[PDB]
Amino acid sequence: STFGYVHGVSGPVVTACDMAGAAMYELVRVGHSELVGEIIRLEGDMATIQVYEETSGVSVGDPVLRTGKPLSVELGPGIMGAIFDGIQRPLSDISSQTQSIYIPRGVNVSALSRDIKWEFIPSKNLRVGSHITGGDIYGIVNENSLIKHKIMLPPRSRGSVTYIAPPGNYDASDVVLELEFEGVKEKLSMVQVWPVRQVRPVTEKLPANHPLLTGQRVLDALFPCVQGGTTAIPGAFGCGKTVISQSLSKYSNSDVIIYVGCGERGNEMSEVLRDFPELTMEVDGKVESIMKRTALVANTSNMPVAAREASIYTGITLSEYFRDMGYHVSMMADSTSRWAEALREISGRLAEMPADSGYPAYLGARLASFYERAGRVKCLGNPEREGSVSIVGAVSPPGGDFSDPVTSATLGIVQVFWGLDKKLAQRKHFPSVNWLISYSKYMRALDEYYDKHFTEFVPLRTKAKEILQEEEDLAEIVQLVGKASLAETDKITLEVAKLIKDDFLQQNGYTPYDRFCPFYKTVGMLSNMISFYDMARRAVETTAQSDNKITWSIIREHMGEILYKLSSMKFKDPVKDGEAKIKADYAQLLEDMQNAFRSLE
Amino acid sequence: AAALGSHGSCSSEVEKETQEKMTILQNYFEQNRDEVLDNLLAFVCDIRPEIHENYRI
Amino acid sequence: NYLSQPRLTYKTVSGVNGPLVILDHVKFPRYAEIVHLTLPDGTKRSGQVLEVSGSKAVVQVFEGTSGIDAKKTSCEFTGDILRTPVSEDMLGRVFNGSGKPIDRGPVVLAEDFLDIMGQPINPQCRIYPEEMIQTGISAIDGMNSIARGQKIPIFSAAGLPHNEIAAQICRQAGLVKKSEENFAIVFAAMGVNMETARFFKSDFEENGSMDNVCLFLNLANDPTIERIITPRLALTTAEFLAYQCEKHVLVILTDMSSYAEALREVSAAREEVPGRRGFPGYMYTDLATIYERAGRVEGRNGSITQIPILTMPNDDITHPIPDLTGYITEGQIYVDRQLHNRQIYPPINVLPSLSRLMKSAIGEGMTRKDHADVSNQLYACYAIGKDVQAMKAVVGEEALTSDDLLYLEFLQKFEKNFITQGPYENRTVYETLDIGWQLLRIFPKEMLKRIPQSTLSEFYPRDS
Repeated sequence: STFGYVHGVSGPVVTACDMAGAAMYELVRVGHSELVGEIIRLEGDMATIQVYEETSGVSVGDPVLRTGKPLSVELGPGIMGAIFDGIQRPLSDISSQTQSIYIPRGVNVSALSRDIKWEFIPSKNLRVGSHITGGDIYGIVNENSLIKHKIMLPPRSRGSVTYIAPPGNYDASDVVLELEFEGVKEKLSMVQVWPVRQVRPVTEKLPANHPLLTGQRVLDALFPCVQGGTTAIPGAFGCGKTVISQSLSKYSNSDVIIYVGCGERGNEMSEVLRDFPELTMEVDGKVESIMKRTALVANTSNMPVAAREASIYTGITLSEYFRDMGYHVSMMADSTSRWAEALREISGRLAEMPADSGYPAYLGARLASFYERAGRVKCLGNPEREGSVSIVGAVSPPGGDFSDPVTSATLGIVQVFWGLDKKLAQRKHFPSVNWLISYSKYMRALDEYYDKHFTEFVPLRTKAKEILQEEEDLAEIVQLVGKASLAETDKITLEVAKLIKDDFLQQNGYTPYDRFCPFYKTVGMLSNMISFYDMARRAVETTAQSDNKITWSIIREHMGEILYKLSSMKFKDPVKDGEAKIKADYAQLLEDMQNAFRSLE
Repeated sequence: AAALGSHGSCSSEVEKETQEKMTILQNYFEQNRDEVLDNLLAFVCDIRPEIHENYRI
Repeated sequence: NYLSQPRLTYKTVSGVNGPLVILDHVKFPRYAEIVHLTLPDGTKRSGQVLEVSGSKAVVQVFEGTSGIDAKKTSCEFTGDILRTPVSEDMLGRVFNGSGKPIDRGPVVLAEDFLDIMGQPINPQCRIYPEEMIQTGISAIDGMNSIARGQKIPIFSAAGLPHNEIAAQICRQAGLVKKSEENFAIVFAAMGVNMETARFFKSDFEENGSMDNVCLFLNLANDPTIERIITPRLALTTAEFLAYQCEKHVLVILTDMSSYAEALREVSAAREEVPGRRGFPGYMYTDLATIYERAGRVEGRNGSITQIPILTMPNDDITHPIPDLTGYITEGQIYVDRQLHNRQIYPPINVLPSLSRLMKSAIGEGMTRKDHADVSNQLYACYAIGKDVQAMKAVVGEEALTSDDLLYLEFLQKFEKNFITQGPYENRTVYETLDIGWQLLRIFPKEMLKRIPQSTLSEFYPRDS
């Protein structure tokens, strides 16, 4: 039978009998209200279930209905714009259908709606008898104005097409393909189902080559991430995380966005779910909602501990499904520290050996195996395509202690750290990225891209990092030397470090000219600031060696208009001024500064 | 004395309101108690024997 | 609809051990069911089914297991879990930690019966916090301001006045009265000694505020399960009053440190192994089930705001109870031993205290337009004043500048006038802000660098 029966209850643990063919880690529905749980032990014809919901009122002899599956995702049309929790309950459909402010115990709404009808177009040259394999695109659903949703044959499925549906409107429960292999027939609808703990297969996993642009001058120049990359950010109150989340959502070269809350505070989760629907972007000269290309997983701190832990596996499995269509995906996890605390609580319920700081022995392997799902890929199946998933995971070191087991593991794994900083936010220095603590390890992989497309940039990045580091060495000298007694070369360093810091690293995201900064504007600004620095250094070092010296005071007194034009470069608007117009103006500052230095020399 | 004295007399209206509110209870109860007794006694006499839903042969 | 079936009474007690009675031959046992025991002398006790297995049930008795035997003791299984009657008639009433009346009023007529475990609020239905809750205490309202739908703990230690502060917040709290009967309080107190419990009950009657207040008292020698039930009765009442009767409810939960001591004991009675630092491994998920019964919700005009109150051992903020509370709640109000020793009341320390939602509660149309600027400038002056006061003992007062002597004057008058307040003195936010400006006027207006020129122009000068 599909039913066993409750033999006993002790807190969240249920023991059931007549469970003989039930497999390890299957999901089950317990009692007359159908509470969800998972099988954690087998013994004889009995099973031990870890129930996710309150077991209060469950009785001996109550039905235990078994699902033949582990924890898994419905993958199909209806995911874009959706709100889910960590076990894929549709929070907005539950709200709409129940007319309640609460989540009912043992609620059993399907994650994708089976009453919405979708416009479906088949792949045109598939016919009865066509040979078809896992990952093959056999039709497209027009889900909205932005996302064409590509219907694929599941992994671990293959055969010869015995039926394919004509163009039309279909429920997610309608059969749209049948195929046959070894005389056995498989019938398929628009929804496939996949286990959250199994990595979705690919033809090949590839090195990451192309930047994940954000439109920020810092990040995109000094600390780049690739498409398929991995990043961590500090998750703390004052630092200002939202610039990462909103730049990814509005301005990245991602095709799809997945956001995971994984045990957040109720009032913080409410702020995300209020704010995200109000975000918009301009597509083909028309403004569109972010929720046409976005899905949210949301979990407050009083959701089931099984959901708070499943959350990142639900979010990465959704991300891998859109990668397999040939999209580029960014996934954000709102705090991996809240996920790790849920993992710790589960190991505590299981009475496991407490290892490092009370966290289970597998913590670092679970983090490693999760971040190993990031990357660029060659997809399974016939139409030849590439996709990627890029992961940003926030992490919350207690009091800023990076020796925390979750933070220590995370920075041991990730290839970028964007160190957002409360002290910079208190200075009104926005975006609040600390350039001393932050790093990127993708700078070699991007070398071929920058060489091909920009060519001048790698030298400029190298000089700019040195100038910002020299100022941090000169500061302790200035505290003794009293600024005036410093060398003129080093006064140039300090004041150009201030020029880069105030006019390149800072970027006011509320202002129309600086909401997004394209990479041509970014390299153009830096090119001029470093050109000015080299000419100012050359004027001092040519004269001060034996002639009547030039000084940084003489340069400022002679060149104050050039220095004002340099501070004005950030005000150029990429929408009102064309690429060629901005480039021509930035060439005019180079001509003007070269003329001004030639008149000084 | 100027703040308390007038309202000291008017505080007698709390007793007047107590008696009005109690009179409103009497009026509500005496109009409705026969429907309530007829419903209550009907639920007591309508027995309907049944076995527990977890029972199996 | 109704439960209708007659109850079974058993004399099938197999064994008795600690707080637990074990019965066999029980018909389809229900987990967490309430049962009534009658002892050999006719005394009555009650308990809850702690585990079931086949025909066996084990009951934790709320009162003792003394005088129980296997032969004459009978147990009546009620057929159902713990549900509380709930109504608006509960405002003006005093109850014990099992919901029984202790005020010589009658027992509650239900408008409904609710399961005390509740259900989680859907994240889609919770809307962001907004306007102020006015506590009447300047160190809170002026600088750690509380939003409708916030949750914010008071952190304290043994022998500090946190119950006197809680009682003052309960007597004084309300809405700001800009330019209501829709405000109520649920006050819950866990593991209270009889001196403290008599103080709470006496102080709210004597100072005449009971018509807004529902009060639940659990004493230090009441059953430890009633301490587990107490926050759940209180929050099941606040959920009826907020999300069905559309009130703004303030909930005060007193010694969550006493609650955790009972949670550790019920965990030990289940024969679980002790977790990290000796508390149950699931204590985060348990505390989060209390604290997230809070907020504003879409389409209903009520809200629940929580003020948990906690005692820390060794004055240590890194113990599991304050530490896990910090991951769930959004701020802290810090009660300080040094201000208490200096004879200041309320001894609230504004430098480590924070309300993370303060910007959502304050400003034009919610308090007054200058509130954010005054709060920022009072914090900035006090943080400098404590630093000048430290260097005065190193450099001597003759090495201090004229500006150091202004911070040294502000520091004394801030603590005597802004922080120091009477236990029966109630200041509106407007009075709090006006006391704030009397202190800022100690300085030349050039010193007030956290305040913009528009706010200085409207509020720095005195007027008739």
